[PDB]
Amino acid sequence: FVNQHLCGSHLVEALYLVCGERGFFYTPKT
Amino acid sequence: FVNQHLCGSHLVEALYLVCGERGFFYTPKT
Amino acid sequence: FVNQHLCGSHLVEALYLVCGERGFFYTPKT
Amino acid sequence: FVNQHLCGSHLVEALYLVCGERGFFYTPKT
Amino acid sequence: FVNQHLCGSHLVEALYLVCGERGFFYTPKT
Amino acid sequence: FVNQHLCGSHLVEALYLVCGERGFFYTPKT
Amino acid sequence: GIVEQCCTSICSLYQLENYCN
Amino acid sequence: GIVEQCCTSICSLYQLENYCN
Amino acid sequence: GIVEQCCTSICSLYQLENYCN
Amino acid sequence: GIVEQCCTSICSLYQLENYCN
Amino acid sequence: GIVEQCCTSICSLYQLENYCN
Amino acid sequence: GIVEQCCTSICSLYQLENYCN
Ligand SMILES: [Sr+2]
Ligand SMILES: [Sr+2]
Repeated sequence: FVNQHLCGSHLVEALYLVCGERGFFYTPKT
Repeated sequence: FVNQHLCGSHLVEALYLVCGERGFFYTPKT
Repeated sequence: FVNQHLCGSHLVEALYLVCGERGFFYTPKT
Repeated sequence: FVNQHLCGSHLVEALYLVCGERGFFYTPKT
Repeated sequence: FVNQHLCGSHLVEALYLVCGERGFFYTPKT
Repeated sequence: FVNQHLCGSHLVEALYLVCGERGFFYTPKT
Repeated sequence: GIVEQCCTSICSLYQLENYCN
Repeated sequence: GIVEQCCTSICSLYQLENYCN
Repeated sequence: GIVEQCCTSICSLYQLENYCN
Repeated sequence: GIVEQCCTSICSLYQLENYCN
Repeated sequence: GIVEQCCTSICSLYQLENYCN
Repeated sequence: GIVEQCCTSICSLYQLENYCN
């Protein structure tokens, strides 16, 4: 696997692929 | 207007749109 | 719902989610 | 090469690619 | 965790994530 | 068809649309 | 869960807000 | 309409240009 | 217009609903 | 091929690495 | 956090796996 | 190459067709 430059929805897409059925939490800084 | 089916990455893309900086959880096992 | 920073295809995705079966018009400045 | 099925957001993503700055309309009720 | 179905553009999006700068080939006829 | 500004996964999406069943090669500079 | 609500069935963008943090 | 042409059936990128403004 | 505003500045889902058919 | 492996059946991200250049 | 790091810097699929449930 | 050109400059769907199998 390679390293990743991921902003916005592109991160959520990657989380979705990596985690699949496990699900994931998406937690941005405020 | 009847609603739409959101599955897989499309569902996570929609969560991202609706939630943004609040963040979200995607827990399909739930 | 939160506010949105949306360029290119990401806008069309958002339109698609917001409007669904209603459809939408995509009209960029020329 | 036989063609491909384009549905939902994929269809709108394709319209965006083909039309770009001309813009487009997505009217599924039509 | 059982795995996930990757089709069409989603499959190519996953190849891009996994392969990145190495690049990849998408050859469905194969 | 119009001209295209395409980075990252957005390029792979475009390749996927343009080539469909033919498949394609994705070959970035290293 | 969300899959049953929004994928198997259909859901509104308001329903989706149920899964925001 | 476009759904019948491109989703239910299949369509070319040239057909998609029918829906450009 | 909306296309420009969402990209350069920021826009709401409510502003987008204006472009629905 | 990849369609049978990853779409018709399921595949891991490790299997997907089979199709990297 | 991860959201910021992947965008401003770079991150690995292995770092992302930490956010899985 | 194409990957670089579409991102830094601009490219056409016709240039992309060159990368089809
Ligand atoms: Sr993008
Ligand atoms: Sr899809």
